[PDB]
Amino acid sequence: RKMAFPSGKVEGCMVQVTCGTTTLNGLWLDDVVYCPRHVICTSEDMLNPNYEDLLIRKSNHNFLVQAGNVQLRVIGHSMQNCVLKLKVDTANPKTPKYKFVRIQPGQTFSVLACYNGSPSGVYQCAMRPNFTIKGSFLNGSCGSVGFNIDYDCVSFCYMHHMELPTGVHAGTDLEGNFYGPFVDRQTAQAAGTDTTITVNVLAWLYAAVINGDRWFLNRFTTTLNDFNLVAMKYNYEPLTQDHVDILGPLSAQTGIAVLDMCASLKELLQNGMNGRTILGSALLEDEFTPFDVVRQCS
Amino acid sequence: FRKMAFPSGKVEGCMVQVTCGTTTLNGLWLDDVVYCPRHVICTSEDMLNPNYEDLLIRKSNHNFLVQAGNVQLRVIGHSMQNCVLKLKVDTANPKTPKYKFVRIQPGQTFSVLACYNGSPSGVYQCAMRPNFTIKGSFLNGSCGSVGFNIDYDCVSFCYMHHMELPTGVHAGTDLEGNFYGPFVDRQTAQAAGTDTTITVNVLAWLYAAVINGDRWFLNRFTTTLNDFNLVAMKYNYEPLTQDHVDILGPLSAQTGIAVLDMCASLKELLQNGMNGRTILGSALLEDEFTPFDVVRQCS
Repeated sequence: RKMAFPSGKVEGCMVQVTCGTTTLNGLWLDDVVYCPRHVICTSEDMLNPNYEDLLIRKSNHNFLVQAGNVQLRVIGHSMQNCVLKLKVDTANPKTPKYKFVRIQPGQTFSVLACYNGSPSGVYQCAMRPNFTIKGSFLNGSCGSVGFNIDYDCVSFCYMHHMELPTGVHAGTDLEGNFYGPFVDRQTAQAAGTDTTITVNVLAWLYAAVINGDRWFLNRFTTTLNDFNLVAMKYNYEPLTQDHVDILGPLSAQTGIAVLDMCASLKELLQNGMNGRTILGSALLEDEFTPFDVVRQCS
Repeated sequence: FRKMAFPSGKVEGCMVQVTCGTTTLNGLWLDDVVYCPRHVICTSEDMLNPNYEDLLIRKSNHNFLVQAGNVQLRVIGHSMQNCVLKLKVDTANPKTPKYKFVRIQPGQTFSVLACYNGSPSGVYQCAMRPNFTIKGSFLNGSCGSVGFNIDYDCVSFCYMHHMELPTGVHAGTDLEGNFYGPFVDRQTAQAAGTDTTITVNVLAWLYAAVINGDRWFLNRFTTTLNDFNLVAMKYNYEPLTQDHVDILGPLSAQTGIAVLDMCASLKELLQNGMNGRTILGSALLEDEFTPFDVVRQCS
């Protein structure tokens, strides 16, 4: 099952930001509120925004920040890439230990979907190789964040900006740099062709074996290069030696060598699932990392 | 569509640990009471056939170590309600949310905050199966973790974790300590009943498909409810109740597809099996999204 991190440390940081007719979510850490810079645009501005130009024309008073029922006064404002940083008169007393990280494609995070500064739901997402995420985000969700938690330190890695016409989602890191070749302009945008996260599919096949599902195994073995030739053919990402090492502990637990699991994956791509399921899925799942599997399989 | 858990913060602030002897499990601290599974009082020898009343008579307040983090909360009273121990403590939890204790029906979903030694580890959505088990991640140390729904800032607690069956599925109680299903808290051979498909949730998923414009399976037929239930059982689907029909009301109004017409559509899929065609990008029907889950994600 996908499992999210407990969200309380992030819930205490969510606020609402309004400018003009537009209300979205912001993240309140110490005395700064971070939010998507498109909060400043009208529906006409979004068609083609010169963001600086819109920004020079706003004052601190054009921003209304609400934390619960209490208003926070904006004393300053600046822009870092596609993120607005609103300095407020009150530091957040509930600020957790935190870091801003830019995540790698294939890594997972928890998303706290929020509307009007109020948390609604929590779920796991993976950063796709084409730098989109398959999330659940409706009107009003912009500025919701993604994060991982290590002990009590929250590593924020995503802030939500956009939904593409295909229904997938795009956003930035907390420095305001988009994942992927996207821009915060209301013009038609498509992602690059997506590919399957090979190391994650392998981690998930290990989870399946751990949970008793083993129909897909064989004694066929393969070399790493021969596996990658097939992976490339089927639009799977390359598997590196680093990935092989990362699968080590799962390989030890099941007694199935990484390259033997590669050989099983190769057969599944070439001759499909035969109307069978793995872990209840009719598809090969690639949104669990090795770390996500081992955290649940012990 | 994604399985989405509720934000867990309101429950995180209620999790404590409870130790009796060498056994540490999780407890739920609401106001000045901590709730936890009564088997915290058992030794390894007590578990094949525990006499819980006699084991508890032996215990005193001073035998229970309740800790919020590493901070001990003094126990000032203790009692047992069904399979739950209630420990009155000297401090009322300042983080107590508005809450209620509810007993859910099979098919209903809830979020689980899996915890170990009083420390929350992860959160995920669960459906109570018709056989009164849940599937999900509950490792050793998870007993006393709770399941809940949140409505308008009120936390409805519905599940407290107790056991893992030989098959790998999980069983537990409501917060009044009454088990869901035929299970008893003793280490005896216990088996889950045969499971079935949650019909009302499959119907909700079909409404979600229709909302999204995927509606090839809609037909011109209707059925009576009795006729549907008799057929559904031959396919290992649960029979529908009047309450199931009522909870489908909002989706039927939103789509204009009468509940009994959707039932006739589902009856056809079951009999004349979907020959290759998919629904919402899935060749299999989903049964773990409730009518409430669907309204939240579609609207």
